Amino acid sequence: KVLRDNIQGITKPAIRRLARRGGVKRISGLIYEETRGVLKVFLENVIRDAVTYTEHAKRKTVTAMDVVYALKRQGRTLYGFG
Amino acid sequence: VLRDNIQGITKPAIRRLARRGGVKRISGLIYEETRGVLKVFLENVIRDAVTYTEHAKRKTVTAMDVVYALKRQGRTLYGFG
Amino acid sequence: RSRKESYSIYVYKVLKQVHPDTGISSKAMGIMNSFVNDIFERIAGEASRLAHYNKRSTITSREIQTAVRLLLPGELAKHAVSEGTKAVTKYTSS
Amino acid sequence: RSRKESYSIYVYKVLKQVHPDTGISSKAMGIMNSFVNDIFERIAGEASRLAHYNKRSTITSREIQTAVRLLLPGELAKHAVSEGTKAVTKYTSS
Amino acid sequence: EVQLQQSGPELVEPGTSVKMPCKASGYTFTSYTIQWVKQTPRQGLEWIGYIYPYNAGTKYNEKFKGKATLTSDKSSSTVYMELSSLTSEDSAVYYCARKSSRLRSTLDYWGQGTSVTVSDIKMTQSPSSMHASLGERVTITCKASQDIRSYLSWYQQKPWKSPKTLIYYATSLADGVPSRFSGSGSGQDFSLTINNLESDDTATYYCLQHGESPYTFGSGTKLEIK
Amino acid sequence: EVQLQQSGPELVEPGTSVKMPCKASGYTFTSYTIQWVKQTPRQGLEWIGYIYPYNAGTKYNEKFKGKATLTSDKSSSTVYMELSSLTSEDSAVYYCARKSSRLRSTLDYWGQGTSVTVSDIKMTQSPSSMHASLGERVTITCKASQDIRSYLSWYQQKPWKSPKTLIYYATSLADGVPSRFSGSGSGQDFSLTINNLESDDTATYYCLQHGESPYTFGSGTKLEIK
Amino acid sequence: AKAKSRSSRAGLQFPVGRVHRLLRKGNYAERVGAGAPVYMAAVLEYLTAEILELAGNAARDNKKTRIIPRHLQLAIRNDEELNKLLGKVTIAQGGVLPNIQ
Amino acid sequence: AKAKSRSSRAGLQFPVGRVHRLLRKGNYAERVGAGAPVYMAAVLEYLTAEILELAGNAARDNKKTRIIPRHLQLAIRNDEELNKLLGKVTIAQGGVLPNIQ
Amino acid sequence: KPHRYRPGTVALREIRRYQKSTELLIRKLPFQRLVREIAQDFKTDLRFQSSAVMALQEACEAYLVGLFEDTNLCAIHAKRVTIMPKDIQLARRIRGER
Amino acid sequence: PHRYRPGTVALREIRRYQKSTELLIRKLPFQRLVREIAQDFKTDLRFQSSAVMALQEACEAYLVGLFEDTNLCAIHAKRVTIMPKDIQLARRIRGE
DNA sequence: CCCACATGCCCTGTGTCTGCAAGTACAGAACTAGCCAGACAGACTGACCTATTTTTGTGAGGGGAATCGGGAAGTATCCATTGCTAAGACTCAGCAATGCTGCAACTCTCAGCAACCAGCTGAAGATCAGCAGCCGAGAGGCCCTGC
DNA sequence: GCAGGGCCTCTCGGCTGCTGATCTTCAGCTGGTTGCTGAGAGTTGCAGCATTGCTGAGTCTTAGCAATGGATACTTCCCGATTCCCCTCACAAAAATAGGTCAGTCTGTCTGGCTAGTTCTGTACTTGCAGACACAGGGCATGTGGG
Repeated sequence: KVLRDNIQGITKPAIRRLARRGGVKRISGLIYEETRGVLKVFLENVIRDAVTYTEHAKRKTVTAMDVVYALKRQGRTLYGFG
Repeated sequence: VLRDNIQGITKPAIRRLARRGGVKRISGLIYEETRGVLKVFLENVIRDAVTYTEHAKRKTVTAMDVVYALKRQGRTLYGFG
Repeated sequence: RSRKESYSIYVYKVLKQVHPDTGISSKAMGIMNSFVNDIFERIAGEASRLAHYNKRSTITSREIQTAVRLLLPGELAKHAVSEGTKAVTKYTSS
Repeated sequence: RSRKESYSIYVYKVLKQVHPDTGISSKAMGIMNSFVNDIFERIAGEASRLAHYNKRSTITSREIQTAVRLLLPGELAKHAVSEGTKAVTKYTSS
Repeated sequence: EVQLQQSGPELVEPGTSVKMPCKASGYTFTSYTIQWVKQTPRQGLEWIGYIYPYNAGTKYNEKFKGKATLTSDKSSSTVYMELSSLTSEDSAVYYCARKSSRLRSTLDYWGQGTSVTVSDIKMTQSPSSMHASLGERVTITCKASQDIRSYLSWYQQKPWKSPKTLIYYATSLADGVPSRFSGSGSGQDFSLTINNLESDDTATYYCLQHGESPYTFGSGTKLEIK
Repeated sequence: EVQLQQSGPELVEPGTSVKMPCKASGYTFTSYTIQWVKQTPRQGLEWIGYIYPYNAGTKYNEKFKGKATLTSDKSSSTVYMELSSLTSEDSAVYYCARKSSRLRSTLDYWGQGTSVTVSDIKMTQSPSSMHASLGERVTITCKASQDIRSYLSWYQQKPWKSPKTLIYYATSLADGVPSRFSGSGSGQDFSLTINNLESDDTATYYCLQHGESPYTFGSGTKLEIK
Repeated sequence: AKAKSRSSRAGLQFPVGRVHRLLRKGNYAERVGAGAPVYMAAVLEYLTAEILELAGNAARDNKKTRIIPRHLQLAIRNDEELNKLLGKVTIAQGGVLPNIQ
Repeated sequence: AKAKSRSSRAGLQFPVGRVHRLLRKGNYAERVGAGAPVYMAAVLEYLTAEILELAGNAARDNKKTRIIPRHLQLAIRNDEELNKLLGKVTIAQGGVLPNIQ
Repeated sequence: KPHRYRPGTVALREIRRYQKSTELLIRKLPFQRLVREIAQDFKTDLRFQSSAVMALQEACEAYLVGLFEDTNLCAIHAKRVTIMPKDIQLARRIRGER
Repeated sequence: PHRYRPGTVALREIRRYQKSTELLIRKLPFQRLVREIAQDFKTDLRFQSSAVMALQEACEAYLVGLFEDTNLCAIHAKRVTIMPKDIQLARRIRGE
């Protein structure tokens, strides 16, 4: 199966909740598309490195430890998954 | 013993630094803030450099030690080894 | 099962030492495990880099102390140097 | 006076093969020596980390290729992978 | 995945100005230069210039300064090109192609072409037109004028279609091109060889250098099958 | 290098409010909390509260909410303290002391003290006052009420002077303290031992705990030399 | 003779022998001195003691008797030197610091 | 037999033997494969060739026959991929871009 | 008359509520579908651990919350309370991502 | 007498100092500041000539890169004059 | 400035349930004890290089006055967001079957390490023309003032 | 919008110092060859785990609407930053000097790797059990329309 256009699954209230956790009181209407683009760019940057680690391990399953390595080599160290 | 040499970073020097940085107009309160920021950065680099020379049991700070002190803060410098 | 070998029993011993009635969850347990591994990797890498810079082939307590001074900020480095020196002196006294 | 061992002569052969008439200053040679050293430590550290992650004890051309793919951005990685594969293929045939 | 959308044919009266887009998708837009190539039946493919959207940097051909003006729009990932004071010898199809900032890379992906109609190194291809059956070996020579350090590419253009990259760096296969095609040579002598022919191989083949500042194509070689 | 400047004495009528500064220099100002300690001859030293200049984090004594108010100003590296509705039993000398946010660290550097005049663990010091000649072995005990996990400090105060840290973490020497002073003990029993005396050890010696939230000092031990 | 742990000889709770084996096998130096794992285990023990005690204090102020990642994140982000040590570190299920006003 | 360099065996200008010695002495792994120094020398040679060619083109456009750190800085900062690779790198006597719009 | 809060009161209530909890704010199945679609372009027929998708989710929420903090700082600096795409762009440019 | 309106001398200075590569801070005042700062860490220290040089290139590059972000904050606040609040905002977003 | 009603949130109370702490085999790793060799410490010793003095003829810095122009403050507009509501729709939880991929174990062979030697590559030291810096004069774009 | 008077970089010449390209010598490090061994590749099997599908309750999102308050444009004005001039004051350069530190050589020695045996402790597994999650009901600070 091929998935298509799932960046719209990151809904407007989800971006609003992330902004309220960030301390933002008022949100412009053009914030959401820009936030979707930024989140998408971050996701390809992490996922490409994670898939590179998975392919070097000669596996077809992306692991949490691979995601942790892909985050760590971009200076985004994550505690709690190994 | 040296006292109060932060004013050796003169006002036209900070203006030249801002002109290289692309700044057209400079407020009058910029210079003291720039001196404070430069002092903080210089302390942070020099402390690590002195730590490297003290681990090497040396008493002269070398350019290679300055390069290591810069590299460990993510500010890698080329041209000194 | 391949003996994953965490730091869990040691961190639990330290927790029962500093807080005799306070427990810990498994997620906070894994986070403390990641913290220990990350700090171990940082100080070991800085010590290995110091030994490479000074053309030494061994890592000693001097390299560990200098790496602790470089990586830990402020009073953290002072108290960690005090603990490392106390433990090395106690181990030397056997 | 103890055999400083730079990359200067190799950077010179590369420069004379891509630009037969231009020269280079000693400052720019120092810059480019620092560049070659920095990229060496980056690629070797990434390959060492990959070999440690996969529980291997040897660094091979697979580890070097994966380190190059992780560190170099864009078409730089593709062209460096092509250059490394070409040199390894030429070296294997002797 | 990588697409370079363009506009339709412009029926335009002489003396006016025309602007066409080269909206790009499927890749990081600022990391690759967009190069513009014109095509006439009389003198073949011609390189006009390029825009680097990372710094809005341009470089034009000698004979297209003033005639051409390149602009970039980073927001919509679109490259526009201005042609002003349209002379009668401007009726041509204009291609926009993607080329990386690396010197080894070439025009790998092209646009479909915008047909606008108005109401140095020379590369010589030794065959002008060759004929072959379905199973022999055919070679194409691209004798160069000056020394280029293996900065030569090979393209295949079907009739009324965009050119397709076959060989870059005078030996390396392009993406998706099979091992049947093979390029060779360096310095001033270059060669393109096809192992065996099919009915798909009936096209016109060009060789492009990008060693010096004005990029120059070859004359062209028509391949006819059976 | 590290100094904590303060103001002069304040002759203040009852019922109004007073503000005293604790302008500090010589260190990174946000990294260290500033604790406030009052001192009366009737009750000795008493800990009021502290400010954390990194996040404006504040904690007071239970008996000092409403009476005391702590604010920080990061621009001038100054820490202020307000006393509201000044009762007659507020005439004391108010000290501000630096302390790191580490639990092991103590009130290491103190201010000079501002004399303002108005117009739970109990820690027992077994010797109230002792006499000794020039070269003797002396020992002061600081038996506690609850359990503290070695979070005990020792201080020496000259008359009309700020206290000076000798021991922190119940065994460790402070900065610049000679090795004659030696602390020992853990849990509830503690001891301070001075090896060989001089004329400049004639002072009052206090012990401070910081194991639980209200920090409590000792009663004090006046040591007299010959 | 009866075997004594190096952690027991050093007065530590963190494993001196395991830290020594990780130093030897981790490709750091050609050789490892005897006091280097002792110093390493002492520094690690002090750091976890400080973080765990601050997190237990946060749990006690939250009236809970179990440390969670929220307590760990609160203890780390409420401190200068812990914030500078773990500035580029994400703690899972830690949340953020609540604002004052 | 007559000695042949591994650089000449691989068709490189960079020293495969010196890259092997720095890989062995650099404390990266217990063992080093045979093709790894060849691959590393090729990648380093490609990177120095690309930066040197761009700097030589910048020096040609500045009508000079010598590459200076200003030419190196122009060559690296005028390229997206090279600027992404060397973003946290200061080139001494490099200056900044003239920011012409 | 029905009760109506003035604009800003409910917003401060959600700031106080969501700055206290630790839960994930993006729905798990849309995030997982987005992750699989993005990873489809790098390798076909991939598989994902649930802990791997969860780790990607925690990383993405933390990155977006930190970026929104910096964006709010830019908005306050421009004498506004409404965050804008120019504020996001300025924060990401100063951070070194553009 | 010839007088320029305020600003054109400034853009000429931008064009002049963005083309040069020379150091803009005077070497002996920078060296005196470096020795005064290093005196607080170790008594009677010593310096190579290249160590102070490397410190100067690092410090000038850091200040230039800071002034670029300061100028960006100044244009974001719809001004042309950089302010200490712009310096503070740039450093806060950078994480210093 | 005070009141009202109304609403959201903290606190208390109790069933419950799932996750945490404690107790058992067991096997893999840490400790013990000799042994060997090599990395590092200690002491002379040359020698480079760094700090310190002095002169000087400049180039850059500092202070003050005139003025232009940008930043701050106040006002009005209008538009863009926030809050709210009812309907849908899509997430989530649970359960079951599947086949597919990630470990584990045994074998072995091939690739990588150790060692010694000779010789060829590369670093240090001199040397020198050619490239770049410096000084001076001419031209063109540009800024300031005026019409 | 158009025209005339300073003036500030480009362009060119040409001379000048300096430094980078090339040659020579020696030492040390890479390659050749042999032998040894252990690390990783290959095959078979197994369990575990991620994918897919189905169902159902139910929380979340979405579109439309009203009305408010915040962003934006415009104007004034006044603070302040720029520009220029002078005059003056440290920066830079260059030569000398002493002394102090750093690097090199040799020597011995202590300390860390290596190996084999042993035991003990840390890990997987499996219990019970209570801290915390769940709903539900008073109670409190305050949110917002009147007076």
